[PDB]
Amino acid sequence: LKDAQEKLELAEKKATDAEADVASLNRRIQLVEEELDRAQERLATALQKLE
Amino acid sequence: LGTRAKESLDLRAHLKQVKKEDIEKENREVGDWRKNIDALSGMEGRKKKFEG
Repeated sequence: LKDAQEKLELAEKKATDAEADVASLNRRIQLVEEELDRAQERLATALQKLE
Repeated sequence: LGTRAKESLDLRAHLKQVKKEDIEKENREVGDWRKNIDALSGMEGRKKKFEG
């Protein structure tokens, strides 16, 4: 039980940590993708202007 | 002949003046505004409130 207790607590902490990491990284990837797309639209504007 | 030529010349002179010198009143409007970039610096917000 005590062994099971420690196993359970450690696994739960590891799981919550991984979840928080992946969620925040998902937010980051969203932000960087927004950067990319908005920059692409700037690229299209510039292309039209130059042509 | 010179009188007739100078009549038309003087008549067109004032029209040219009005057409051209008045352009100098303003020509900077061609200049565009800043249109600044963010450089991944304006990413300082979460999905907390969106209506405002």
